[PDB]
This record gives sequence, C-alpha cells and structure tokens, in this order.
Amino acid sequence: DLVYRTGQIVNVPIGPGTLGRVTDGLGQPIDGKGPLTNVRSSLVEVKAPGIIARQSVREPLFTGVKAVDALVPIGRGQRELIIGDRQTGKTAVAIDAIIHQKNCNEQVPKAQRVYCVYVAVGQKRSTVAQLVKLFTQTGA
Amino acid sequence: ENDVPAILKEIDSLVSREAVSAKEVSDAAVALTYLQVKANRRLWGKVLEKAGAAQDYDAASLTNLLWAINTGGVEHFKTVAELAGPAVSLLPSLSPVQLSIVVEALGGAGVKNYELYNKASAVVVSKIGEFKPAEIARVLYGVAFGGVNDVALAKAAGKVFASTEVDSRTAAQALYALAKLGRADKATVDALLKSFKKGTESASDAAAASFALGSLSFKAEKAIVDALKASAGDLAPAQAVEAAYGLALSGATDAEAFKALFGVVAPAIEKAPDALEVSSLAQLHVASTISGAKLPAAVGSFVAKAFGLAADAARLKRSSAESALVADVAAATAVAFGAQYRPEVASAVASYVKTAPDGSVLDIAITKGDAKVLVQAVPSSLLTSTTPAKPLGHVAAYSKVREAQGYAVAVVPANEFEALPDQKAKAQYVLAAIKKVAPSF
Amino acid sequence: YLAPLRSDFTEEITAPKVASASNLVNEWNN
Amino acid sequence: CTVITAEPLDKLERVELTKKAEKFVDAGFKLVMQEKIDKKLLGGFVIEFSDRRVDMSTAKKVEEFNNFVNKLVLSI
Amino acid sequence: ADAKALDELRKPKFSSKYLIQHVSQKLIPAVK
Amino acid sequence: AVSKKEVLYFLSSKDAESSTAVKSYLKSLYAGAQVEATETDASELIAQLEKKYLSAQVVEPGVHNIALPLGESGSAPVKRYAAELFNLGAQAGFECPFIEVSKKFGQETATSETVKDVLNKTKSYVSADYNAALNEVLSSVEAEINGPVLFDGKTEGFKKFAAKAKAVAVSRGLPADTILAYCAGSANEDAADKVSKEFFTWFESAYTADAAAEVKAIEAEAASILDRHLAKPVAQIRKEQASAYASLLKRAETAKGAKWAEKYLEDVKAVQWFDASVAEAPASGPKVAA
Amino acid sequence: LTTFTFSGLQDAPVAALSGSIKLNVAAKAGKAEVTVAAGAAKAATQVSAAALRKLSGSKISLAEVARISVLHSSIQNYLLSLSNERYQLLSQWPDFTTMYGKDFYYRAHPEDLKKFYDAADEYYKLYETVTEFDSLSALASQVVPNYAARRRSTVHPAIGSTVADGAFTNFLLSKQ
Ligand SMILES: Nc1ncnc2c1ncn2[C@@H]1O[C@H](COP(=O)(O)OP(=O)(O)OP(=O)(O)O)[C@@H](O)[C@H]1O
Ligand SMILES: [Mg+2]
Repeated sequence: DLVYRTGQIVNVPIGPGTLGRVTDGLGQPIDGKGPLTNVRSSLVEVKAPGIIARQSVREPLFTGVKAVDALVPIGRGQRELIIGDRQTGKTAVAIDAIIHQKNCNEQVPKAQRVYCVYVAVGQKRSTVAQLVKLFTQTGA
Repeated sequence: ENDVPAILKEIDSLVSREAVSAKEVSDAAVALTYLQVKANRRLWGKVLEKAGAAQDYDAASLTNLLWAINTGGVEHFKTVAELAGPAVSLLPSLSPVQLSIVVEALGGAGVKNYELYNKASAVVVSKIGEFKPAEIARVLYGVAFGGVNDVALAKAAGKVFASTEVDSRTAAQALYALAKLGRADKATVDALLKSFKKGTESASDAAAASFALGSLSFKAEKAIVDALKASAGDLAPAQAVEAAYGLALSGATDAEAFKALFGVVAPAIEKAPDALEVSSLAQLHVASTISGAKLPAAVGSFVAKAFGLAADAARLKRSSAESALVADVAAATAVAFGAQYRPEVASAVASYVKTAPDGSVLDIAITKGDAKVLVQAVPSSLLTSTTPAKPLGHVAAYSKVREAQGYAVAVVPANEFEALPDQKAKAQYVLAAIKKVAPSF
Repeated sequence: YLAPLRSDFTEEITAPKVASASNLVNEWNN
Repeated sequence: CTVITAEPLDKLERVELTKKAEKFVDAGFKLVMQEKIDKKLLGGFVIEFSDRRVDMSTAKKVEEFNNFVNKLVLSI
Repeated sequence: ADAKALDELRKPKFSSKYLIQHVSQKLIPAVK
Repeated sequence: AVSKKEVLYFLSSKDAESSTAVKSYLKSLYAGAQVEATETDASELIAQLEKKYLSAQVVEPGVHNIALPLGESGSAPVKRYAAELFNLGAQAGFECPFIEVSKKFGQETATSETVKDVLNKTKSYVSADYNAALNEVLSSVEAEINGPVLFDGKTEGFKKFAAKAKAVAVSRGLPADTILAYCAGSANEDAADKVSKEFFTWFESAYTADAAAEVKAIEAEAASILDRHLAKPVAQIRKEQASAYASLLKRAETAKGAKWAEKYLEDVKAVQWFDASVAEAPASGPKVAA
Repeated sequence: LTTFTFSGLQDAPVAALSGSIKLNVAAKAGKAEVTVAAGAAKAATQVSAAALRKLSGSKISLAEVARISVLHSSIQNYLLSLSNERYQLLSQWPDFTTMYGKDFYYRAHPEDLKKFYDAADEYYKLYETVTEFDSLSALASQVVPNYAARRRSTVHPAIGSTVADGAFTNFLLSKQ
C-alpha cells in the first residue's frame, strides 16, 4: 500500500471553538455537532516554557472540595497528582473541580476565568457520554 | 355635472370596503381604463388588490378585468398570474372572444401556465371556423408571449391569415407573435402584409410590425414606414426605440422616419436617461449606427456605452451551451489558422479574446496588421424556428454595429457548424466563412 | 422581527422535510 | 518514471511535459519517461517517480480549489 | 422626512445580499 | 459602489436596490464618465465561482419579493409562485432547471464509466427513494450478468439495465418516453410539437408539485412553530423575543464598517419609519411620495 | 407587460355588471361616448381608438410596500390565518363566569373547585397568548432564513426533486 507523507508534524485545532465540543484524541469532533468553527491548528508537542517564562504560583485555584481547598491547596499553574486506587473518587474530585470552575466563572470578571479541559485516556465510551450529560446538565 | 376626481373618489371609496365582489372590481378596473388614470397608481393598486382577493369569477367580469389590465398599461405579476385559475376553470364556459381576451392578456403579462395555453390551443385548432382572425391573432399573441413554441396554432393561424382578409392591428399582432416565436415563414408573412394598405389608425400597430419585420428580417414595406413617418407622436420612447430598431434591422433606407423617431426618444433620454432599459439603449445604438441618423452629443455616446454594457451582460448570462459552441468555434478557428497540437490551440483561444473599443469582450478577435476580423456564433436562440433556420435580425444588427468599429464579422451558424462530423471540416467552414468577408485573413 | 443573516448555499436537492402535525388543537379541545 | 494523463499526448504536449518534469529532478538527469492514459484526470499530468508523486492534474486542482473555497467561507 | 419614495420602499429589507458581498469581495480577491 | 461585474448582472434583474444602482450607474455615465473595460481574465474556476456569488446577489433579494402561496385554493397560486421563481432564475443567469440540473449531472459525472458511480455521485441531486430504486435494478442486472454494468450506452448490459430503469421511471409517475422525445426530438416539427405539448405538461405538473411540496413544508413549519409558541405565557414570549431582538441588534452593531451591518441598521430604521407612517394615518397605509 | 399591446375600443366592455357603478359606451365607427356613473357622481368624456393604444406606453408597474418583505408578509399572513383558526376554537369555550357564585362554591367539592379555578386561569393564559398578535412578526422571521437558504441552491431557485428525477431519467436513459 502507498503511504503519502503530509509534510507536517501532528497538530490539533486549538481556539475558543473547541469549548463545548467533545473531540477525540486528534482534535476531530465526535459529538455530532458539525465541524469545528473558530479554531486554528497548533502542534501537540510544544516545548515547555522555561525559567524566565515562569512566575511564582500565588493565586489560588478553588476545587470546591473543602478537603482539597483547606488542607491540600491548589494554585493556578500547579501540577497536582490525584493518586489512589480504583473507585475511590479521583474522577469525582476532578469533575467537582470543573463544576466549581463553572460556578466561580459567573461571579468573576473576564480575566480570572478558568477554562477546563478534560482528557479521557482509555476510558469506556459510555462513561464519557455520562460526563457530557452531567456537564450539559450542570452547565459546565 | 362633470367632475372626474369625483367619480375617482367614489371608486376609491368603493374598492376600500371588505366585501367587494368580482363584478364591481371588474367594473372599477374598466372605469379606470376608460378615464386615463395612469397618474394615480394607488387607485390601480386598490383595484388590483380587490381583484386578486375575489374568489368566484364569471366569464364576463374576468374578461373585463383582463381587458382592463391589458389595455390600461398596468402589470403586477402576482395578481395577474393568480387569475389563471379562474381562466382554466371557466375555459369550457368562455366564448371565443372572451377566450381570446383572456389568453391575450395572460400571455402579454408573461404568465407561465402551460396547461392554460395547451387547453386553449386545442380548442382553437379544433374549432377555428367560428374564430374571427383578430381572435386567432389574440390567442397566437398569448401563446407566443406566454413562453410556448406552439407551431400547430401557428400553422392554423397562417391558414386563416392567408385565406381571409384581416385588419391592420390583427396582422400587426400576428406579426409580433410570430416575431416572438421566431418562425418567419414566407407564405404566412406576405399573406399578413397585404392588409397594410389602408393606413394604420394607431402607430402601435406600425411600430410592432416594424419590430417584427426587423427581427424576422424580410425587408421594409414603404407603407409601415409612412405610418412611422407621420404618426411618430403616438409612441412611448420605449416604443419608438423598438420601432426605429426594427426599421434599421429591416433595411429601411427612409432616414426621415429615423429622424422623427430619434426626435421622440432623445428628449426623453436627455430629460431622464433612467426611463429605458439598457436593452432599449442598445437597440437605439443599433438604430443610430445602421441608419446613420445623428443623435445628440450626450445621447450617442450614452447609447454606445450602453450597447457594450448590454452585449457584455448577454455574454455573462450566456446560455452555457452557447459557451461550449463559442469554445468549439474558437478551437476550430485556431485549427483553421494552423494548430496541429493542443497547447497551440489553447494559446490561440486564450489570445482571441481581446477587448472591443467600447469596453465589451469579443470572443474571437483576430488581428493581422491593422485589419480586424470577428467570428460570431449563433447557436439556437438566435435562429428561426423553422427548418431553414437562418439567423435572426439581432445578430445581423450585431454584425452591422461591429462592422462600424472595424470588425469584419464572419457569422457561424450552429445548424451548419457542429452537424459536421470532424474538427477539420469545422476549421474549413470557419476559414471559408472568414474568407467570404475578408480574403486577407 | 429580526432574522439572523446567513450566507450559505444548498448543494443538494432534497424533499423539503415536512414537519409532523402539532398536537395543539386536540389538546385545546381536551 | 511513469506519467498518467487524460488524453494520448501530442508531440508538442510531450516535449512541454518534459520541460516541467525536469524541474522535479534536482540534477541534470534526463529521464526515461513513459506514458499512460486514464481520463478520470480532467487533463494535466501525474508524474510517478517510483518514490514521489507530483499530481499536477486539473482533477486534483479543482478539488484543492473546492477545499480552498470551502474553508474561507467558514471563516469569512 | 416622511413620504420617502417608491423605488426605495420596494427594497426587501432583511434579505442577505451583503454577507454575499462580504464573502465575494473577500473570496475572489483571495482566491485569485 | 459596484465593481462593474455586479452592475452587469443587475441589468436584467427587477429588484429595487439593483435597479437603483443600475440607474445611478448610467446616470453617472451620462454626465461624462467612461465605462470600464471588463476583465478578459480569471479562468473558469474563478469565473464559475464569481458567477455563483453574483447570481446569489440576484436570487437573494428576489426571493424575498416573492409571496408564498400559503393556504390557498387551487393550483394557480402555486403556478404563480413557481413562475416567479422561474423568472427569478432567468434574471439571475440560470437557464431552465431541467437544463441546469442536467448540466449538473454532466458536470459531476464526466468521468464515471460505471453505473454504480454515476448513481453514487449524483446521490445528492436525486431523491433517495429513487436512488434506492435505481440501485435495486442495478444490483438486479449485475446479479443477472455477474459483471459490472458500464456507463457506455452501447454495452448490452447497459441496455438491459435501462430496460428496467425506464420501467421504474414510468412506475414513478413520469413519462420517460415524452422526456426523451423532447430532449432528442424528431425531424418533422409537427411531431416535435406533439411531444413538446406532453413534455411541458409533465414539466408543469412536476415543478408545481415540487413548489407545492415546498409550500406544504413551510406551512407545516409555521404551524409547528405557532403551536409551540401558543403554549407559552405572554411574559415568556415577550422576554424571549426581546432577548432575540437585543441579540440580533448586538450582533449587527458590534461589527461596524461592514456594509451588511449598516444596511441592517438602515433596514431597522426603515421598519421604524414604516411603523411611524402607519401610525400617522392607518387608513392610508404608509406614506408613498408620488 | 410587453412593449406594444393591441387592445382598446374593439371587443371592449360595453356595459357594467354591478349596481354600485354603471357604465355605457357608444360603439361608433371611430370614437366612443363613455358614460360612467358610480352611485351619485357621474362623469363623461370622449376617448378614441387611437387614444386607448397610447395608454399602454408608460407602464404602471404596481409594486408592494411591505414592512419587511413580501415573503415575510406572506409567512406572517399565514401565521395570522392560523392564529384565527386557534382563536375560533377559543371562541366556543364554555362560560365559566356563570358558575362563580357562592351557591356554586359551597355546593362543590374543594378539589373540583380548585380544578375549576385553574381551568379558568388556563383559559385566561390561552386567550392572552393567542391574541399576542405582535409576536407573529417575530415568529415569521424564523421561517424566513431556512427557506431562503433552500432557495440559494447551486442549481436553481426553483429546482425540485421531481424535476431532478425526470432529468436524471433523461441523463441515464440516453447514451453516456
Ligand atoms: N464525595 C463522594 N460522595 C459520595 N460518593 C462518591 C464521592 N466520590 C465518589 N463517589 C462514588 O464513588 C464511585 C467511584 O467514583 P470515581 O469514578 O470518581 O472514582 P475513580 O477512582 O475515578 O473510579 P475508576 O477508577 O473506576 O474510574 C462513584 O460511583 C461515585 O458515585
Ligand atoms: Mg475514572
């Protein structure tokens, strides 16, 4: 079989048109809501920003979970591992963080609004229809 | 005792009520045509609203309404084309004169109702001995301008127009209908034109016969052009444009009639140039260049630019089988000048598309030194409907107006061109047609 | 009374998808 | 290489095809071009160099034309 | 003021006609 | 203004703001101006594209000037509606829809030598329950021969396909014999008249049936959206339409400089003028100068 | 219309057929004695056969002055004609105000009286929302864009399925 090269490294559509859309692992939509409008292509593997590009992590990111917000607090710009065994509530903490970002996004100005991305790696396909049902039910 | 705005106010109060029937709105339309109420358009709008709103129609009131719409110079396509339902439903109920007025007024407005024209054509060609020739000319005008190319009623009309003696306006309406149909049968037209001997009462008949003999290209008659010489005040500027165009197309050398018609149309243009379409302005440029009768200093340049506009717009909205024919005639012209391979043919046909001096686009423009030769194609919309199938008068006009710019026009008909089996025969035909008008190419 | 302005073409030729009858008249009769 | 065209070539169409095919070789390599016909191409040529393809056919140009005007009207 | 015209009142108002022009004056200069 | 190719399309059209620009253009040309030379360039992809986007500017205001015959008795309002649409297609630069969609078939399938691909490339332009009916007889003939049926015309498998395709065509209700007798013709013109007077009867019945189907679909959409609207309270209806009016005003004047936005706001000011002139004297309608 | 027409003082209306306006002409050789009389007022002039053919020179060209469009006015006219059909069945609603008295209050079950008062409130909701006639002009703007997009076809404004199937039978049952 003939293999043609496309000349381009793997890229995905980024932009504000990706909001509200269920995409697959390559940026193509799977929600059946037509093609992605108002987007632009960008590479999936960009080099991470260096030392002078950083800033000290000072402003909080509220998850809405009071154990996390009280004891194990998160700042904006932080990597926080949700580690545990199966069926202990890792996805529940993540979805509560996303829903609380929707709830906080209504009472803040345009600048300090948090836009969430949920990546579902290797999950069941009926599980991620429950999540888009819950996100369209809550408004998130 | 006598006040026309008094009965106008009574009429506009009559058609302002809500329970208006078909009969009083027919009578109000008739009373508006009998009193020349062109200047007040809202009363015509009220009577046409209440005419289109009526439900049940008899024969006489529908015939009076359609006669009133036809005679009064009013058109509205929605309410007139919606009257064809009462026309179809009452068609066994109509008399021949009523059927003639109905089909004439519905064809003259351009109503696309092929069921009405077929069901009227069948009852005309079945029972034609009871039809007066003016009534047959009315049904022929209706089927002709309705968009139907019905040759059965055309032949059955030509039989009557050769067997009977007809009036002036009957023969003029039949000539206008045949010119719209584009048939140009000799034995029908010369039988129709034996009636223009008493002098015409109205110049609309002479102008319609002028445009008909111009578009059918028989020749000028020396009796119609006398009526246009004397009665050139009974015409609109848009009417006298069609008159002068059909005169200049039909070989009329009588330049005083062109003087009398251009002295009508040019004050209307220099008063307000927006009154006519650019098709009429193109026809006026044709009639100015062919006859040679001078227009004023602002009108001639205006119609010369407007002919380029109209020809280029007829090029943009080309029939798209004429596009294939123009590409084929350009390819055969490239082969005729010598091109055995395909990039030579493509480079020639991309080079043949030079610009006319007024701003138009000519598809085949050949230049050798200082002489120019144009090759024009006439596919099917510019040929007559009959089995001779000669080109119509409008492309004789196009040739005569491009020849004034310096282009020796070699016309290529499509009954001749693509009936040939191969491309070298088409190149032979194109070169033999170029050498007929220009042996230097 | 405003309509959103659209600039799009229909490439296909489709039957115009007649919608089914709403149940309002028998509900109001109920 | 092999060349796919829509029509059987003329000998001026052929020598002009080699004028454009030589610019897809980055040397003075005079090619051993053969010919082939498939009229699903809308005119033009497809040069299959046995490791790279150059699709200068019009049938791909009218598809890249349609894919170009279908993405501007979604943004404009 | 009042009583504008007839050829100005014959215009259908909320037809598009200008998103068609906003595309075609930004497509044909961009596709040529 | 106009780029001189829009003004060439607007000559045959009879809508208002095209005729206004045509009259202003020739009023400019009368008072000592020069008509620009037309571009003898822009090869056929660009030519077909700007032909499409210029015929759209003649279709789009002409569609809004054609009254729908919703809820009318008889066929002549539907014949009026289809006649207005046909004359609009003529003024826009299109030919007859028979000619135009046959040109579309011949354009899209210029290379399809197989009947399977000429059915699977005109699938968007024919009805799906007729594409299925032709795929039925296609599979029946290619199961009869166990060989593909080619789009040649003189392969005998193609004729054994067409012998049943004409049967399903006359089973659909359309006379294929009169259609073929019009589009091929005969020698004597009195027989051409006899086949044209049946082809045009079928053609009129077909386009008025399709226009009546579009009218019935618009009637069903209006009835459905009214019965969805008549189930609401009045305050919900008023706030819904007020929010929609506010959103469609915001979407207009947030993007300024674009000609469609200023035309939109001129049109809403013209609607307000219409309401004012009707509220001045409601028995005389709007004030029209004459 | 066309450029020239061929009607006037020949096979013309000679009389009127209504009583609200009566008409009589004189079918002479050349001219006409027109006598129009609509009710109280009466007018009379003379027109010739060469003067009725001068009438159709400059055309009237009637056109419609609509608030938004003729398309939008047609869709709003259909919405008004359907709202009349709904109003006609809200017109045969039984009169509940003849059962508001306290001799009907205290004879009745409490839940049935609550149902009766909720039914009266339901009729008031339906009757207030069927006579909101200022919402039809914004309802008809929702039928306009999808319909106008359906008329912006790449083939033709007036293309249908039956015409396309007939032309596809013409395309298929010919060679190539
Ligand atoms: N805070 C909570 N209160 C009550 N129930 C909870 C809570 N958090 C999680 N659960 C329940 O625990 C179950 C597992 O939750 P969740 O899916 O978030 O864990 P998980 O580790 O992502 O599971 P898995 O590894 O199977 O994906 C869910 O059914 C949920 O209903
Ligand atoms: Mg999980």
